[PDB]
Amino acid sequence: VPGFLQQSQNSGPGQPAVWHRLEELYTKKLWHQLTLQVLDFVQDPCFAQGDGLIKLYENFISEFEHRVNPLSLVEIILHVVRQMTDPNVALTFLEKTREKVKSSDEAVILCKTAIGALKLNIGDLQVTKETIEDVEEMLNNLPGVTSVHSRFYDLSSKYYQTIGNHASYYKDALRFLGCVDIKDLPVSEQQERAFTLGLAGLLGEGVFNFGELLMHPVLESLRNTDRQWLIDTLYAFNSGNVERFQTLKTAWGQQPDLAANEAQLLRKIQLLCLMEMTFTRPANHRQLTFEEIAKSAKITVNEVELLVMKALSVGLVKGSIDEVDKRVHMTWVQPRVLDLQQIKGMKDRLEFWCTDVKSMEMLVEHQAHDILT
Amino acid sequence: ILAPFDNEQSDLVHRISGDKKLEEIPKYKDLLKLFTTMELMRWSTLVEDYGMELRKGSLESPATDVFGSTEEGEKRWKDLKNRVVEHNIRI
Repeated sequence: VPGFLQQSQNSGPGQPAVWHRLEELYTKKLWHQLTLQVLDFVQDPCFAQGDGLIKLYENFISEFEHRVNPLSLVEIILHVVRQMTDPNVALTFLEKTREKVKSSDEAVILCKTAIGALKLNIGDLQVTKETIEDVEEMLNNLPGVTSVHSRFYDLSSKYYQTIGNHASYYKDALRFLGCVDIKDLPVSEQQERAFTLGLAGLLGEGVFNFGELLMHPVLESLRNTDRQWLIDTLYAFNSGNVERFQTLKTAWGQQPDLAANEAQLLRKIQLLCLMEMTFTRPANHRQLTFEEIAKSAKITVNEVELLVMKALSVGLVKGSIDEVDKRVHMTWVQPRVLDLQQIKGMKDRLEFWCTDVKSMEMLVEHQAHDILT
Repeated sequence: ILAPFDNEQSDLVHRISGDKKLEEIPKYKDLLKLFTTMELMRWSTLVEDYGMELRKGSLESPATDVFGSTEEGEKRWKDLKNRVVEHNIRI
């Protein structure tokens, strides 16, 4: 063991020096240096499988060290899977070691996240999907580790792999944003994940929130690397509605997913156009001609007499609709987010009216000052 | 499909709906349209959807319950048109 670390363990440049330092930590009993510095050398991927094979020998050293499992065991397992390569039964062994030795219950939930990922690789939407449900129970309500919630997101993203349910993907990606420590995530790797998020991830019908996720800053900046026109087309479906020029562009932006759901997405933009008139314009411009709705639903004006009824049928938002000109002037609507900087919320609509009221309130006081007494 | 809308009918349809064995059957997916408000279902579209009900060729075992023939079938055929027409007015 001491001899093994001194010469055989060394592989990459600087490994003999770091392993000699590791021996000093082993004698000094400084678990923290072993927990962070030794695992940091393990974190480097240049060694790949070779560090992982050494890691099994180091795991025996780690058992003597008795470093905290939530930090030490998870890092060891992260490179243990690299050593495992294809783990037909290797996965059972690593899970067995994690189950047998648990510093804390939180480490046990971390073990579950690994079990689900390994099961996902070998099997789809079976025990692994149920294990993803089990991990939700194991996580409970504790987000203090935060990285553990990211591991929980990883199985949630794995659930998106198991069933297309792009809505589940939309929820997990949002969960990842909350449980990620910050932009400390590798920017290029996240930009590459955002390239997929920009492509299939947002092309999936699961996310279309008028910028609730699309206009969120971290992902959109990473999605700038992904084709800008496709990213614009995603905003265009939600707020640009029909966006017929963008409709030609969306086929260019991503042929996969868009072509499969083009009819369904066309229906979704038609529904989006109906929601758009009421929330964006309150009264006045909210009322609009049938031909504008025909352009909004990208359908013929004669067809829109039939089409407006179908869009009205979805009834996502309760309202009042008049078919004299197909004008909206409807009641309740839910905007995913307000446009621009909420200019309507400023003196354009609100606040300015409130200023007018207090002057009239003063008129009531002037009308009857003696009565106020 | 052959029974008129009632408070009892709605509670019963929800209880039957969601059975795992029922989920496997394609017809159950067609039957769900009445259970949900589903806006309006046109009868002409339903005839295309339920052409299988007349002769599935794989199941069709309870098809006698619906359009079996005339006395217990044509009466059922009129009932389906009436119940969907009733669905159209209710929504």
